[PDB]
Amino acid sequence: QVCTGTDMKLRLPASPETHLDMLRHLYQGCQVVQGNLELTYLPTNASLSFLQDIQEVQGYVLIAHNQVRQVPLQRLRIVRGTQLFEDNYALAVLDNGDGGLRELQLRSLTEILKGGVLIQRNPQLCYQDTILWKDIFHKNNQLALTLIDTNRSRACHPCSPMCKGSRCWGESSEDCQSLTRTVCAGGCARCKGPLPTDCCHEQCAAGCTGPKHSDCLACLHFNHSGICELHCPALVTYNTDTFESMPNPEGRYTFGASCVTACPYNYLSTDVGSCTLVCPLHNQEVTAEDGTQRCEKCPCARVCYGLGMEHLREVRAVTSANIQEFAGCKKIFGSLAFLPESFDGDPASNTAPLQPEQLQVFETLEEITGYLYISAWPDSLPDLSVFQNLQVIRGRILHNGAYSLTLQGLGISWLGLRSLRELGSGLALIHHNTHLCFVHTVPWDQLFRNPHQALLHTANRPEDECVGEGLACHQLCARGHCWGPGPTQCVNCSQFLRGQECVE
Repeated sequence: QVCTGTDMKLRLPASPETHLDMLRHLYQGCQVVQGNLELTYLPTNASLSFLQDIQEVQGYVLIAHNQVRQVPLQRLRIVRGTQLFEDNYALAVLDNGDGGLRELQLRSLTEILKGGVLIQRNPQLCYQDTILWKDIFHKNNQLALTLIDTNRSRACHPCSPMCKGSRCWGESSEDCQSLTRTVCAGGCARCKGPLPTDCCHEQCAAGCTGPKHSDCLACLHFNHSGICELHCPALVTYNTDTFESMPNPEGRYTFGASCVTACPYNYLSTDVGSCTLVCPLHNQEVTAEDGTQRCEKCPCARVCYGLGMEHLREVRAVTSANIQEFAGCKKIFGSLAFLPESFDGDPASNTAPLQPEQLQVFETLEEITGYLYISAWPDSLPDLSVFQNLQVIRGRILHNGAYSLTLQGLGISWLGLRSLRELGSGLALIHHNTHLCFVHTVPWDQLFRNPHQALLHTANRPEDECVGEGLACHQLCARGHCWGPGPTQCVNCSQFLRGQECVE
């Protein structure tokens, strides 16, 4: 399956302790990173058991402020450069340990289409200077600012003697870094290794079992039913006998680097045969009965854009200046978040403080194509009643690249977000909110749309205390499982459907 990666920059940690639960759950079973990736501020001993699962990166990779000794993202293969880190880097590492990372082991991560590498002093991390970044940068990627900081606090074990060119992401032979550019003999765009024999079909992306397009492991172009072409077999082709158009029985959509007859949830099928997360200019959304979402050429509707999009690419949190961009639409094509700075605004610009009464603007927000992140929230609100109708979070863009929903350090006593059973991509994070219950009372078992979610909880109210209060779900509820107190907070109404109403 597919999920986004993280996006921290200078953002508030949501919860080092709960980041652990989050990362395991998000990555588990995820082969593809949507957008970017950034792992920061994790606990020294976090059990990040699923990070290795993901095979692809679309945006930048940051590791910073991270006390974790190991962050095992070993399968990541290519970086498509969809967004750049602080608009310039494909990868970055910063202050990753006061604890701290020893090695990254990103053995498969061989390609950067856009972006440089920004590394600062890493007290525990080594082997970042044993990477042939020159090779990693794509043949046509000249946006390759490279800064390798070898300022460390420890002795470094030599790079395994078993690595070609002693190129590695750690001291073990399991950490050897593959070379896919400087060995592209014959002038091929990308290769698996030295000589034309080991060039990849030009549709491939630094990973193939050979020169044929049926044999690509990763693609620049797209794997239609596993086979790479510049573009997918045209959705509509034509008959050269008359040269008139006709539907192509083999027509497919460029789903990320893959190509399909129908796109898995949250992907947008264009009429040029592509499957994006983001609509190209003048491409309107339509949703198919099979879950394929579309971005077909316009004669265009008005679209409200959230954080991470267009002129809002600069902001990862909502401020007062963003009110008119994020309001008036039932869905936001992008993300929204409530950070201490969202509430503080910008004292330097003499702005007004956020008024809690304006958070009711999301009452009709059925869908977020991005994220909902709250780290700052009025304590006058015991729950998220303003988001109860938020049935869908697509997660094309996630806060901190992970959160479909963040509730950290809040005054809310329950979640109460009755309709959010459709999580296209991402995780909720519950942290430092010792007033919160129902974390383990919602029948999460039946509320997931993909395998990227599981039970998460740190520094929230202990269930033992919620139990001490005599808390339980109302008898109207099947299984007794709910999101808040009372019969309306249950995932269903188990009794009689009589015409217009559910009654006991």
